[PDB]
Amino acid sequence: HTMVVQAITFIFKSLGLKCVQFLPQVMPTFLNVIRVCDGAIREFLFQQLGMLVSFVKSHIRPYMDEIVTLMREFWVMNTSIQSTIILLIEQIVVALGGEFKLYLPQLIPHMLRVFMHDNSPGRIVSIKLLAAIQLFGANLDDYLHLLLPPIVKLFDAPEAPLPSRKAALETVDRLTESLDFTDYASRIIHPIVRTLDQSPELRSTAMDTLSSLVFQLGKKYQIFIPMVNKVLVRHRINHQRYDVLICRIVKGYTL
Amino acid sequence: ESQFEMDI
Amino acid sequence: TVSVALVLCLNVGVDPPDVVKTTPCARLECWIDPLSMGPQKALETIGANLQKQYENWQPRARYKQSLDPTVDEVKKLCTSLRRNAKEERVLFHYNGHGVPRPTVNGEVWVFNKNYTQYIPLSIYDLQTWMGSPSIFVYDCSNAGLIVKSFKQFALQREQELEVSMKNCIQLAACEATELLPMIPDLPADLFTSCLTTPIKIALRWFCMQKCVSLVPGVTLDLIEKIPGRLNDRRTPLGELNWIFTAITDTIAWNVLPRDLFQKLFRQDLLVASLFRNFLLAERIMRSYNCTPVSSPRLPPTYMHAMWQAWDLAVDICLSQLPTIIEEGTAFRHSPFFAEQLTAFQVWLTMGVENRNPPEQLPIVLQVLLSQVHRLRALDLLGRFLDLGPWAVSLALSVGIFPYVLKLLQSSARELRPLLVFIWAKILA
Amino acid sequence: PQLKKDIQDGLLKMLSLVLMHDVGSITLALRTLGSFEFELTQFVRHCADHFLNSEHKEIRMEAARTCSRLLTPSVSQTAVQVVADVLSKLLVVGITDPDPDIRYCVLASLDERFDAHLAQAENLQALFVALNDQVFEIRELAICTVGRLSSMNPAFVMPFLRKMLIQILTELEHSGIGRIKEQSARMLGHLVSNAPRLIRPYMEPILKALILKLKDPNPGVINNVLATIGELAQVSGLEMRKWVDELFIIIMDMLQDSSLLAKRQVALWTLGQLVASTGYVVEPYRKYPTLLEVLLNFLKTEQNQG
Repeated sequence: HTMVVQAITFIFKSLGLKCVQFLPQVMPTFLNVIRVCDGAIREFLFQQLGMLVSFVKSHIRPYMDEIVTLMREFWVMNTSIQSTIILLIEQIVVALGGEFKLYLPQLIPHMLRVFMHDNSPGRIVSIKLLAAIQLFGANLDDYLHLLLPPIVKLFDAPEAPLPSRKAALETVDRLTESLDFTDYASRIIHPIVRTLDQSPELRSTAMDTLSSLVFQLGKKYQIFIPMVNKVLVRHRINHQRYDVLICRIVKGYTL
Repeated sequence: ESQFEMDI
Repeated sequence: TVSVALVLCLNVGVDPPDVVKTTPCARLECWIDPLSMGPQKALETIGANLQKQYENWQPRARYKQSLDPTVDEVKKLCTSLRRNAKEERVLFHYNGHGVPRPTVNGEVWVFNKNYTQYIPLSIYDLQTWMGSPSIFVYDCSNAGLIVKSFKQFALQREQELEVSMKNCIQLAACEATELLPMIPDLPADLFTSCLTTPIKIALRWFCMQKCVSLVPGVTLDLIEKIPGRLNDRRTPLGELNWIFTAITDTIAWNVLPRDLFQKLFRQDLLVASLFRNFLLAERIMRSYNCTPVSSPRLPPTYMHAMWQAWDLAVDICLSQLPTIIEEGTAFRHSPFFAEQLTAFQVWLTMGVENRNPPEQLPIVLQVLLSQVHRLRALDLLGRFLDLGPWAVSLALSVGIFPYVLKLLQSSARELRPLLVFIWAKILA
Repeated sequence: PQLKKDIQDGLLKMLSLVLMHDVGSITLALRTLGSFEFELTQFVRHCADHFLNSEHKEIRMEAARTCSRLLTPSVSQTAVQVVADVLSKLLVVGITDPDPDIRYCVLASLDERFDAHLAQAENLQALFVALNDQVFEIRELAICTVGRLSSMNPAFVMPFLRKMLIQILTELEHSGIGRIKEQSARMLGHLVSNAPRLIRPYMEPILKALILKLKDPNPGVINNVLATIGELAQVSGLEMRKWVDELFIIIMDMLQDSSLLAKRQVALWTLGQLVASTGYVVEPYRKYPTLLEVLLNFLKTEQNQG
């Protein structure tokens, strides 16, 4: 297997986009092998399919339906297949400049079951999927209302592992700068405030996330101030961006 | 003055 | 604006060597597919539709074309444009089509119809020639790169003069770091098209992408066959044009600062058209990796909630469309303007002087055009202007004052008492 | 009664002081000023903050509702402003407070006389934010209030309603199965009952979406969809006459297999509403004779007289 496939991959790498001359001949069979081969080498084939995706991007557009179908069928939350599928998702997001939104809803009901099943101590299954969700960016305009509740429930729990806590708080911060969360502001900030008085490990982190939200909410953030600050003062928690933004908001001077 | 047509 | 330059860098549809495009990447230009015709028509009909499409904006402007600009045609064109418009702005177009993509220098590749027969032109040369103010439309695969290059070279000119820039407008397809994606549904001249027929283009984009069943029976065939002249309100095109312009101006007045809004949208027809269409196209184009770019400091108008009403104006109108086209059914006027005037009356009914002022004053501005809703708008203005003195001054700031002043040139003596009442309050 | 004109007056000269001065005493003053026959607003406006400094659920609920009742005695624009301030502050207490019932009580405190205050978008945005919550009942109150405001503020509320419809359909088609799916079907039903003006234009899409749910295979979810179909029949009237055949076939298939499903009462009531609103009153016993047994046999098998 690896003696043949890698060589083809190497040739395709050496060809780069020029390998499109062979893809109508090779890729239909290659995908077929992925459906028929054993799982252990199926993951390696998925990784090499990801390599080809990175190589060519838009030119495997007619094959993307079968690619997504193959990914969805074998999605069983195994750590190896989960990491491989997430790598494929990230690569396909890179490849699909403006068509990932036509494949995201195919993945949502298979993602919603990941967060609300796993309870491992910060396994890569949840964390790397959260990183993938960060990578989506503007594609989440019509779908965040679906994915937000389980993501929230990851840190909202009292015994959430620290990787599961910082993740879904750094994730919110990274998505916050590019997405408007005014509609989602309550459902985001309230469960965050539920955890501000929990373990010190998040004192800066959540507050940093809140800082981004603060910059977007401004005057609207005067529904969250009495909730957020009255829990923040329970411990010694500060964040310079948050402090200057709140001073600007209460002063009415955000310039 | 006006940027559109007006019933005048 | 005086004069317009139409610079056609068309290598008769020949692809560049620095790309490898998928099979459904034979994207048309100006609703014309040059790949089905030879040089005499593949280069000519595109210019013909450009001329028609831009005469539809301003037929008065001194349109000048340059097909296959090599060296001296560029210099003669921009020198003539400088001579005609020594103080006023000069509009200037791009396509960046043909063989290798636009570069930072500002080269063209249309010397003798070859990959290697290129010309090392410079942006600095054009900026030196365009000593007067300028407007630029960059419809290119890497238009943001060209925008960044032009900003840097205009900055270089400004630095050289200090040790035309600062009176320049720029609109472009995408960002320098984001090439135009290989979407077959889009025409190749995306940023020329969207600023040219925004109505049908937005309708097509939403019909393809807004995967909703709210408007059954409507397909792109109907969208390509909508009757109307963009002013004949008996058809969907006129109503949609009016509503879209009203929505865009309202959101811009609410969001954009007055220093830029009161000059871009008021002091030139074409600048207003391009910026309105640019904000709508920005709302369309943000959905994929085609980040638009612009010169003035304009906040993101697409985020504003009133754009949702745009969809409603579509959702109602397209619901009638299958029988408007197929069965010739007469269009039924949309409730958009009545609803927004009711919203204005709601704000009046709140009876508070120092809430945020009414958002619908631009809607009133564009409703004073035609009697059928101008009457309601004038009654609402009579109610509004009895508020504190701010209500008067804002009526002058919005631009309602010139429209009511113009309405006081009619002979409708039955309407003149209301108009004089309102105008007496606006001038106070 | 004879001493009330004195006693209450005396109580006021205590209660006012207790309102000024203490969380327990101020809570008592609020609870007993609202419940009783009194005839203070400025004091309650600041005690709205004072009763909050407590950890008791009943205090929070009853004192919030009592401050809501007390701050609307007579409403005028000053009263509108005061009530809006305090009720917005209590909605902020809602997000501070993870308790569902406290938030529901605060939202249900909104009397209809303040609808004009909610007519403005600056105040309708608060309700649209109230929709953005995790509890079913809060969102139900928000949908009802917003749909009521639909009579006044179409320019502000029509896109809100359309967005909520699209979001709820997307959630039903994508969010999987669970308690949240049942809550979502109920949300769509509430939106339909409160927004007949939008659903009637879009009856065919929503009806197809509702039909597909039942034709897919989940008790409760099917029940919510079925009740929503009946409510749509009530709203739509004669528009569904073309679909009455398939709808009656589906519902009668359910009723024949009622031993395997929950709330057969809902299916029977749905047939009643469907035929009463669409005008198919006498075709089915010819088209579908078996019903003549069932409606009679149901009276000799089911033991619930309701």
